[PDB]
Amino acid sequence: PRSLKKGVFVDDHLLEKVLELNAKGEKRLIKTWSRRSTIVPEMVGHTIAVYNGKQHVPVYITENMVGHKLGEFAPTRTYRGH
Amino acid sequence: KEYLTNERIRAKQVRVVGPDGKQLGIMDTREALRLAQEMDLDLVLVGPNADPPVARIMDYSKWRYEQQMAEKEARKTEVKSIKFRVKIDEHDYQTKLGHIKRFLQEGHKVKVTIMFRGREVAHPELGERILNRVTEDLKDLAVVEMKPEMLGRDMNMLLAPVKV
Amino acid sequence: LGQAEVRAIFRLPTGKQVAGCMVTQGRIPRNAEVRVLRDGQVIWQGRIASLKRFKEDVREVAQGYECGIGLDGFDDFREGDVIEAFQM
RNA sequence: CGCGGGGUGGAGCAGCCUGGUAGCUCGUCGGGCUCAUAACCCGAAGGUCGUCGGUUCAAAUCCGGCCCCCGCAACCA
RNA sequence: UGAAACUCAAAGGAAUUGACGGGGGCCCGCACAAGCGGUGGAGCAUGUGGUUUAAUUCGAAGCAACGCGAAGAACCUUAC
Ligand SMILES: [Mg+2]
Repeated sequence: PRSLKKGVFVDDHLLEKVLELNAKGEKRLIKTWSRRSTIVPEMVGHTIAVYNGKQHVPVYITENMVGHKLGEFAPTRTYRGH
Repeated sequence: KEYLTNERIRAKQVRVVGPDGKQLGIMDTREALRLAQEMDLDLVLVGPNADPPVARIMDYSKWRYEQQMAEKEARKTEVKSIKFRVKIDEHDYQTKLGHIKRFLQEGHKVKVTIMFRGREVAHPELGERILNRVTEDLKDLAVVEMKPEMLGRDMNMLLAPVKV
Repeated sequence: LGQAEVRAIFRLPTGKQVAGCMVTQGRIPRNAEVRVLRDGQVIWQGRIASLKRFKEDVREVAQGYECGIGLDGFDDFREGDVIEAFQM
């Protein structure tokens, strides 16, 4: 069901940030409001703090989660049990 | 309260249990029917969705009637409330006692309450005097389930028949 | 106004309860308060209901004579230990 | 300890007794009906029959233990 | 035979206009009947109630609120 024509979408907020940190090796906690962005393997390894709408929640990123947008790993709604 | 009767059974081979509790085994339907006819009492399929369909060789209608009778017996058993006053007239009290006795004889429980007002000084005492006296009078028909108990504006007791 | 030692409490499947007690201190009257103690924890606290000795129903039990006493609502029967009675 | 009887959807009761077959009323949940609540009517859920076990083709049911409840059981000074 | 204390700013009658009746009569409407096809049973689609949440924006209340304001909420809209 995955939705894009050609050229998979990453926003130039963290896209150009993480490639700079490819030269500093790794980095520590990149808080972005960008959850729209799909995972490219340039990010693989880093720590992305993604905006819940409230919390910049940390994500330790692996090669497996590549074909996914960032906000999937940021659970915005909480709880279900009553 | 309804089961397949004698000829209403189509299910091939039936568990031929008698009116007593005796097993003949897994006879054919027709054979079982014949047996029933011989013995008079019908073949009542009391468990069709079981390991061999449970055919009970009793008169179905008769059985039903018996059950109905039993149910009726069970029915007739009630709780009957007698409501005493605090400052008691004697004749009335006697009448109430008689009523209670009658109820007991019939088979019914008697809930004996005493209607209180304000004035909670000698009211509970009065209630005790009444209810206990009543119990004493009719101890041979009834035993006490609920002792003289305070409800605030009432004193309740329960007279239940000696043997049910 | 007395310290008593428990000798025989009574288990009746008919009548009631009677506590035979040896006085060590002073006197046990009929309208006195009672504390019942074991070796560690206190068993029961309350009052004296009934008083009736072997001879006659003596009002005060002086010196150290054994006297039965009925203890308001006694829950634990047959051989206690120390009964202490307090009164101002 | 004695003897007798009992123990069942949450509550009060039948069924055991006759070995196969678990009902009834009150409550709980949902609906309807009403303007709305009760009442009413409907459904829906809910018991393994104190339990250990046996029996027997199969036990709430027959038997026993233990657990209990209940009644009676002769001693208070 | 017959009070008062106390208490209320009324208790009342007759009629009148209505409204009302498991009063009456005369009528009517898919109101029932007669008939067809559904909803309630299933899944989902919605809107609400309720409950969660950092917020589940607010309103609409029986018919005449509930596929409604919304005749187009990813952001916008959007008020949270
Ligand atoms: Mg209702």
